[PDB]
Amino acid sequence: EVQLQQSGTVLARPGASVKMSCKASGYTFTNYWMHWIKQRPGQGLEWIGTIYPGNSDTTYSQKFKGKAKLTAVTSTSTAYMELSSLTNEDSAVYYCSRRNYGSSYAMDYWGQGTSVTVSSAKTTPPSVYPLAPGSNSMVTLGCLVKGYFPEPVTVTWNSGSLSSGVHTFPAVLQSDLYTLSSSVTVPSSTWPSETVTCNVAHPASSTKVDKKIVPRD
Amino acid sequence: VLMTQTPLSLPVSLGDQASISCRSSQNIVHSGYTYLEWYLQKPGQSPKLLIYTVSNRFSGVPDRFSGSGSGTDFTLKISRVEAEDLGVYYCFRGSHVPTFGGGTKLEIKRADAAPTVSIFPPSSEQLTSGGASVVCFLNNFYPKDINVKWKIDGSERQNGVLNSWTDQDSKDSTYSMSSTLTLTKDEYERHNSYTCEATHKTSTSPIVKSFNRNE
Repeated sequence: EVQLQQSGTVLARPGASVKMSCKASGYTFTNYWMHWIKQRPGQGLEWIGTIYPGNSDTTYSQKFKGKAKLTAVTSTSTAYMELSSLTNEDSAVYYCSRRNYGSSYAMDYWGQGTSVTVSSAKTTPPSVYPLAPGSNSMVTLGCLVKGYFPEPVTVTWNSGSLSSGVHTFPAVLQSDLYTLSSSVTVPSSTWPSETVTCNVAHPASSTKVDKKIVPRD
Repeated sequence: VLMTQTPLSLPVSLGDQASISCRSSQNIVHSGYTYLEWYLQKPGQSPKLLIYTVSNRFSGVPDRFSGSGSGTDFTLKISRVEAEDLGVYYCFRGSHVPTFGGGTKLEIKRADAAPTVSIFPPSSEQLTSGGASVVCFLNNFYPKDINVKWKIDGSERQNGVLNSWTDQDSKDSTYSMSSTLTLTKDEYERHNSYTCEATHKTSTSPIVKSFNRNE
């Protein structure tokens, strides 16, 4: 089983530098090229560069030479990428991938990506508010997640045991503060006869918030 | 040497075929071996391999996908599109200066559907902090074009609204929207009726859901 684990979210201020990792397992780390891709909303996928863990030979995209730095440590099967002189345009999600050969000739295994936010705004834990109907055969509930920074934030209901009829909306930035929502539709025969809880995780601030939705009035 | 994809957006009904083009400004074809691949990235997931070396299909990939091409033009075909095929497709050159095409956003054409509207008053916890936000969900509707009009005691409101749209549903190919009207606790206390109105192509009469702060 081949796996590529990348490091978590990172918040850096303009002009500073960041360094993310890509830990590989399930194969001989030194025999394959590792690639890095940039993903910025409204810009599609962009090729940064590549490295051969075996001898650390590299090749960078003309556009990224002097912006990105690739390195590797074979004793831990971990590849790293460094970004310096950060600007706003550097905010995006970065992935790493393995170039295969033999059975296939392409990038077959990818990492889960790493989010990078370049801003001088302060970090703020999310405020999670329950949404219960005021006053059918199916009921819709929700959770309002306001005032957090930076993104992202993950949401689940009943810790995941509840996945059907869920709608989690994209986070919108409004003056250094994000906002998102999430609805969930369930049978009237299960609420409030049973419990429904939205779980909100904000890794960027190392916090977790749970909110039980209970009938109003 | 850059990769030109076409089209930028590609609407296609269910059961229909779809064709995406990719043109390498300069030959990269040694028919030997030609390193042209197609990758897919669905919202919330990492990109994934579909086809490598022009026509070779990757494991666990439906046979509805196929690649071909010669010289400077390569093509990706999707025979009989299905709800789960939506996302962004990218062609990639693996040889000299690996480069990504601009990508193509595949979207599904389907029957019209009216939105399910639900409205919710501010939570008590938010009220305590001195704020008051009114949330309104308009879920599983089609087409995507839609408008939300807020009403405070009958009169329209326009300043202080925040809207967000989910990506097309990968099961029923519908869209959903969330609209939040944020007011100060004082501003919210000076009024009683709050209405969330939705005007959609499935009617000339808007769908309305509201409540009174006096229950």
